[PDB]
Amino acid sequence: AIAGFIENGWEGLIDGWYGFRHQNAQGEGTAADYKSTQSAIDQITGKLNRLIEKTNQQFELIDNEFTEVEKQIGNVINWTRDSITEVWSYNAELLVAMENQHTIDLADSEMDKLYERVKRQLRENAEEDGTGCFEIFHKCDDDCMASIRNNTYDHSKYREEAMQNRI
Amino acid sequence: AIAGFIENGWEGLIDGWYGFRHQNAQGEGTAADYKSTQSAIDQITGKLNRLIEKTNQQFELIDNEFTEVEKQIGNVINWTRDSITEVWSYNAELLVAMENQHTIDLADSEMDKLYERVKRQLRENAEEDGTGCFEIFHKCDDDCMASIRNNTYDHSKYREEAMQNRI
Amino acid sequence: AIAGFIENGWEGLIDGWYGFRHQNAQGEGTAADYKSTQSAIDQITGKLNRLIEKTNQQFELIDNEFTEVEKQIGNVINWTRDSITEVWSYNAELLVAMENQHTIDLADSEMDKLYERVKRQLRENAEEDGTGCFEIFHKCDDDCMASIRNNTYDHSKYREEAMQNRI
Amino acid sequence: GDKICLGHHAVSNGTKVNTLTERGVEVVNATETVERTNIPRICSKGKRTVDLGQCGLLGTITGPPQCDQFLEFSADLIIERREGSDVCYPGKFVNEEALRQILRESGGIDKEAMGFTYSGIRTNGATSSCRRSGSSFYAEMKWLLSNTDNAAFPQMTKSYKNTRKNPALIVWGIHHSGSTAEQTKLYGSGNKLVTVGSSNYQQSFVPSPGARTQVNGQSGRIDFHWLMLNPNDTVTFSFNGAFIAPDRASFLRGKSMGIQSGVQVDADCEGDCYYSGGTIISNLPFQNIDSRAVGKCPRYVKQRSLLLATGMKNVP
Amino acid sequence: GDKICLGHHAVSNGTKVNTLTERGVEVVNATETVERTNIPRICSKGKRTVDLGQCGLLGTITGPPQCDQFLEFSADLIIERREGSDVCYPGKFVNEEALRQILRESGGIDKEAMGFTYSGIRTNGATSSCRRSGSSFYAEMKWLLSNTDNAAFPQMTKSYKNTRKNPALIVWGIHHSGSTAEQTKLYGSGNKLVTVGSSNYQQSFVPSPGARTQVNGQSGRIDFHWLMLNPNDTVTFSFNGAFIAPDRASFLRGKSMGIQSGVQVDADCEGDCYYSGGTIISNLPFQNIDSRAVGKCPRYVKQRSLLLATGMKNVP
Amino acid sequence: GDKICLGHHAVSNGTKVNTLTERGVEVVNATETVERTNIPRICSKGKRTVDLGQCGLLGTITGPPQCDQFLEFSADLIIERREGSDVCYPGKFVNEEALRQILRESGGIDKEAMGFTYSGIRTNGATSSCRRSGSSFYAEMKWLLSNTDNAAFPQMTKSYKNTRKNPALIVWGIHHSGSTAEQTKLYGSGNKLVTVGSSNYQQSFVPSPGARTQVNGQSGRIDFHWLMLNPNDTVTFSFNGAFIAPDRASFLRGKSMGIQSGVQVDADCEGDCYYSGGTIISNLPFQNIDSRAVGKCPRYVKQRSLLLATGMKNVP
Ligand SMILES: *[C@@H]1O[C@H](CO)[C@@H](O[C@@H]2O[C@H](CO)[C@@H](O[C@@H]3O[C@H](CO)[C@@H](O)[C@H](O)[C@@H]3O)[C@H](O)[C@H]2NC(C)=O)[C@H](O)[C@H]1NC(C)=O
Ligand SMILES: *[C@@H]1O[C@H](CO)[C@@H](O[C@@H]2O[C@H](CO)[C@@H](O[C@@H]3O[C@H](CO)[C@@H](O)[C@H](O)[C@@H]3O)[C@H](O)[C@H]2NC(C)=O)[C@H](O)[C@H]1NC(C)=O
Ligand SMILES: *[C@@H]1O[C@H](CO)[C@@H](O[C@@H]2O[C@H](CO)[C@@H](O[C@@H]3O[C@H](CO)[C@@H](O)[C@H](O)[C@@H]3O)[C@H](O)[C@H]2NC(C)=O)[C@H](O)[C@H]1NC(C)=O
Ligand SMILES: *[C@@H]1O[C@H](CO)[C@@H](O)[C@H](O)[C@H]1NC(C)=O
Ligand SMILES: *[C@@H]1O[C@H](CO)[C@@H](O)[C@H](O)[C@H]1NC(C)=O
Ligand SMILES: *[C@@H]1O[C@H](CO)[C@@H](O)[C@H](O)[C@H]1NC(C)=O
Ligand SMILES: *[C@@H]1O[C@H](CO)[C@@H](O)[C@H](O)[C@H]1NC(C)=O
Ligand SMILES: *[C@@H]1O[C@H](CO)[C@@H](O)[C@H](O)[C@H]1NC(C)=O
Repeated sequence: AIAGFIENGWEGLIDGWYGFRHQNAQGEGTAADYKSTQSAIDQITGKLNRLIEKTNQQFELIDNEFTEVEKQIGNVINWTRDSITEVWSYNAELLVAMENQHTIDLADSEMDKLYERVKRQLRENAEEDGTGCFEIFHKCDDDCMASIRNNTYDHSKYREEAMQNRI
Repeated sequence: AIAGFIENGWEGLIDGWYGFRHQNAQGEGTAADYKSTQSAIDQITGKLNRLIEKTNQQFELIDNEFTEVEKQIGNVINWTRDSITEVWSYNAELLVAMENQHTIDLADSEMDKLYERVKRQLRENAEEDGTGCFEIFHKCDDDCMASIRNNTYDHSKYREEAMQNRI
Repeated sequence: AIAGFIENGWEGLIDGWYGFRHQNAQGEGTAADYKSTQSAIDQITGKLNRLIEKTNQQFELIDNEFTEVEKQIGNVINWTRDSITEVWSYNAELLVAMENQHTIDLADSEMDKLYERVKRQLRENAEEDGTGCFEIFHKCDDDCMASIRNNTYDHSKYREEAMQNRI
Repeated sequence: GDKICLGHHAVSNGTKVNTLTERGVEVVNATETVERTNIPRICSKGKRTVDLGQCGLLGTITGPPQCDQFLEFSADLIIERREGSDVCYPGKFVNEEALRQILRESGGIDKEAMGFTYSGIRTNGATSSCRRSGSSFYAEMKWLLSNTDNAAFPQMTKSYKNTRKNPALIVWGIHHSGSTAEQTKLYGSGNKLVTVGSSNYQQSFVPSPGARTQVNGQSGRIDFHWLMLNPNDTVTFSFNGAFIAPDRASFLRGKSMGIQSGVQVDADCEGDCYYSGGTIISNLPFQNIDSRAVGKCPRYVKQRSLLLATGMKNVP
Repeated sequence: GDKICLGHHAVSNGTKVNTLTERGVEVVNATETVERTNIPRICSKGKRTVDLGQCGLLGTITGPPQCDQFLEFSADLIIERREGSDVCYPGKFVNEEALRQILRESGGIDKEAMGFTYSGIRTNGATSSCRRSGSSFYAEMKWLLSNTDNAAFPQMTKSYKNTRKNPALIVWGIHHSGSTAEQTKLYGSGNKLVTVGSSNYQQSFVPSPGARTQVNGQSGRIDFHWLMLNPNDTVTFSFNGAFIAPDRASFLRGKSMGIQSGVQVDADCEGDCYYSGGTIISNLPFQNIDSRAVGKCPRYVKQRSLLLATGMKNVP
Repeated sequence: GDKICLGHHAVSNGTKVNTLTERGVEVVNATETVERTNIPRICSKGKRTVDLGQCGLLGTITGPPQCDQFLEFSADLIIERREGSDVCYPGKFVNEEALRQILRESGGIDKEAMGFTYSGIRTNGATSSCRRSGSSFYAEMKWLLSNTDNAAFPQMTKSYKNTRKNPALIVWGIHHSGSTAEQTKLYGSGNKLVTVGSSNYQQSFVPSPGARTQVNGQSGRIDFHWLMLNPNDTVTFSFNGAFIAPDRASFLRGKSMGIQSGVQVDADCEGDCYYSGGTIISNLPFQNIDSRAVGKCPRYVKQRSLLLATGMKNVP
């Protein structure tokens, strides 16, 4: 028996981030979905480009390792630098925390968008099973499974039959 | 032929951010929805009030353009100021990036909330077409379209008829 | 008469954050849902652990209250410190604002997740009323209400009957 | 079949902005967040304003000719200019910039006589470098010479108590003569010392006579020094020549701000953030105009522009 | 019809907080993030604590009477007080604050004799300003006079090697007499120089005798100077009068922190962030009590309060 | 029943990261954000590089023997080393570190003769501490003695105009002799003054002769001083002994950066962020290697690691 994202992930989905697992008479099968995969990858790549920036500002020695500067000014410099380090350390921590939350949520959201898309192209010809799958109330051969995947499935073709098996 | 938000936006919707396009025998029509529009506007206006704040802290010259201060203290001041500029530049960039993501998402979410509201007032009398519209399985004249818009549509009134046309 | 989260909250729900109100012949009742409650609490507790951190960096006096330091260096110190205060004040304000938005949204999202879960276990045996409730199209005694709450409700058991009352 | 669609607005000309995830996503509307706009004038409305012009700020305390109008000036906003000079006879202040920073936020100054009087010396030291109607000197100071050329200079002590409730700004000078011959012509032979103590402060001064570069006809220099004298404290000046003595102490009036600038005042516009090029009037949180801007200012940032979205994604 | 509703909790008395989008949205619960609460005492549990009271920190090195208990003090936490004075005979340290900053984190000090001895001068310079049982002087120093009044002062050199492994703190003094007459009465006629060189350090000193304001009966002043002498290095003191010589060098013990405060110690409460008004005990990330607080502290912020939501939106 | 399921990928052995809400949630993938990786060499490709080795940076201006190769050096990147010394005859620069900071970003230096000539004195002051082929001196300076032992030293003035368009770096020295006897053997009896004025700058100098610790055979010291002389301005030197005179002024070439380091150059690798231990080549925004790193650098942070998620939640 087969299950979807509401239960868990698919360690066996290897050529995509998001995908389809189907079950029919011809057997069982798994295919990746390219657009939703690439959409999540583009978005993450967007973050990387933003956070891999290299600063253009130059800084020079204000201090000396070999011959220590006068104590007063050296303490003021050390306090200034330490305060700045606090700031960057806090920022770095927050940024990563915040972005990770956002990366996680974004990826969920993309799965969500794919599932609610499929739900809609199946119209009245299927029902939600609650694990992230649809029970299709008609025979769906390999070609019919492929038409759902590439978004060409026409629900009216299978309607009268499906509507009936749901009653 | 008529489509909704899942496809694209409406360059012709001019008196609102969110709206309704209907199609019936009396013809075609578009009206803006006030509450969802105003809810998004209020929220954005909230951000503006937050980010248009004027600082109350005063700063004075520490440095001199006309007669340069001693080099050591001048370099320390310049390094301190440059470090601060880095910080503000990073903060400004992040803030805008973060808020824009949030503004975009917030606006989607408000469209989402309106659509799922309508779906629920139509109950069993309509179906999702997948472009952001509903196929209503009964005759809906101009007044009936207006009752959906102002949230007075009573689904039981049209049920027995609608239920039948979808079977 | 009984309503859900789309209208408002339940001042009377006291032993949980999220819950169920049911109405049947045996009467009216309210029970808290533990997992969704605890999930929101764990998440908030996560934030607290992150923002209650105690800094490990030590700072010392750079300045003197009793005998003022030379003016030039004292002004530089004061400007440095004031600039740092701006930064921390802005960060603190932003953090709280940002986290509060996130806390609010997170809690909504958990309610959402519970409602869409229930919707799915009820399958074709109920309908959305639009206030956050389900009209169940069959007799659901106290035990049947308990089976929905603890996620053991089997929709096929009640299907033929429910499907019929919806027609 | 009758249908109802839900939608949102859009336009052909989207504005591009950045997000966490994407560069240049188009939105329906956006507003700038970084100020680049500048008013090329000092907006002084609602503020007493002193434009020091030819007069150097520190000069208001010593009083070379350029500063005659400003010996007791009073202000909320103080403007220094490039051409300002603190001196007439060549020289400089020790700790000059600290003292400038004090005067810039001082509200101006009020002058009290310290009441020194003198016996068996001259008092009318003068020079063509400081000219009013012909040769003259720093208005607030007295150039003490020996009674006649070469003549000996009586050793002297003179003191002054600050009987006010605020600290008093005290200033004096050491004259460094162009030669040893000129130092003797003025204060006589012998070496020369000048010692200055309050209680809070002890310091000492020897003149260095010697040839220097001729500045405004002058080979000599005057070192100016200063201190804050606390309420009820006394300052005492012991000395035997080469001393440029204060006639008046200064007291700070209230609060002010000072700027350095190259543009006109304008009392008709109002403002609170200034820089050398004008005033920055803006509610934006950030600015990319000048990092040294002062007042109550948007925060200076490196970037020209950071657009903030004020509408949804544009999907036309 | 049987029905099941989903809901969430709510209360009548919501707490208002701010978000990215809204000011004062009500939530079910919230907690403060900015500390305003202060313990009006120094919480010293677990720390060796020295309350210097009458004794100025720098005075522990020179040893005026007020500092007798503290000549070799030892501490984790050092508390300075407003009434503390570093002196008995009037005077001040040059570079004072740097030296304070060194002593505050020093752990205290341990004193070694430098072993100077003297021929054909006196050693018992004394004054009514430094009194133990009648007239006396700085405990760690020797006021060297000439043998007899007006008498001449043998030129001298004296040196000391730091044979320990840490740097040694060395201190000396220049006596600036109330007149030239007093300077000769004490060290005889002639001018007077004092020269001090390690290897790492070269500097020089002339006394400035002259009248000053009378500070505790005294018109004279003592300039105190200092250096760090590196391990194995020698300091050498060449001089012919007006020299206040060290008897003992100081060495820093370990690590400490110093504060300035106006409130009692309390060994029963524990703490790590201090300020002049007490100790700040708090796990909050921010505080609005004192910007100059020291130790391990929440970050100082401008705002009184920033509430952080700890529950959902309140919809009653 | 035929069915179609939607899913997402997963792996055994997720990577743990932190979020706003949870510590150590597993994701499918993640990347480091804090650089810890260091190249233990100075990556100089594309940059003219001077390794000063034995030569102290300030020594390039005065020219002790160690610095002979570098008297007119030219560079984009300047490397100082621990063993570098600025001197041969013991002494130090006043304002040394400011001057270092100037030379580090100077691009190197170009030397012009100031054209001083001399009558009735000697010019060949020398010492075993500065040795080339036997006794010698600072290459860029002239140790002026009196014409013969004990002999008197003609009082002198000498000046130099900066006729270039950039400011000129001027340097001179005060000789502090091991005794008064040696001061007189060299410059004769009498006291000794050295006065130095441009227009922009007035200051003065007395030698302090006296015994100090012997540093490479020497009990004497040379104080070095400096100024920037503006375009068209003149500096003038009045003096009567104990003067170590400049032969050449220096001018800054262009732009450079200087570092302090203990590792080899490598012209084959390229870099822009340096520290004492090597070069940090990295596109990461942050680093945990050295807080004093210089160049164009990732921002220094306290944490060893902060992983950033680059995939979804792992649910295996
Ligand atoms: C696109 O966005 C801009 C910026 O958000 C919109 O302009 C803004 O419209 C508001 C609405 O009133 C203006 O508010 C004003 O605030 C000032 C502040 O003192 C007040 O004096 C005014 O009476 C008013 O309340 C806001 O300032 C204005 N900002 C700018 C920079 O123009 C604009 O309307 C939007 N465009 C479209 C097509 O929606
Ligand atoms: C409303 O929110 C506040 C703050 O979030 C709730 O109080 C907090 O409750 C937690 C849960 O136990 C407390 O944890 C405790 O921490 C201490 C300190 O180390 C520890 O010793 C205890 O064993 C426990 O782990 C937390 O301290 C406490 N915070 C405060 C400031 O009171 C509060 O209960 C909430 N109100 C409602 C009605 O839920
Ligand atoms: C898990 O995440 C890491 C880090 O995000 C993935 O590696 C990254 O993959 C991208 C995609 O190509 C690399 O881009 C490269 O840029 C360089 C230099 O600018 C270019 O020369 C390359 O040809 C390429 O375009 C990126 O550098 C790389 N980052 C790292 C640190 O390796 C990784 O592939 C992911 N792993 C899995 C199993 O998905
Ligand atoms: C400044 O910091 C470094 C390490 O950050 C330390 O070795 C040094 O002694 C500190 N300087 C002073 C003057 O305390
Ligand atoms: C400080 O910065 C300004 C530009 O901000 C520059 O012109 C000036 O020379 C700098 N000062 C020093 C000492 O480098
Ligand atoms: C520095 O700050 C304090 C308050 O933070 C103020 O009382 C003090 O006088 C300031 N010092 C100067 C020199 O402005
Ligand atoms: C300062 O004033 C008080 C009384 O106003 C007086 O007793 C005290 O002696 C005064 N001190 C001096 C040095 O004048
Ligand atoms: C420092 O002392 C050691 C004895 O441990 C001695 O060998 C050495 O000569 C001394 N240092 C110098 C520079 O002479």
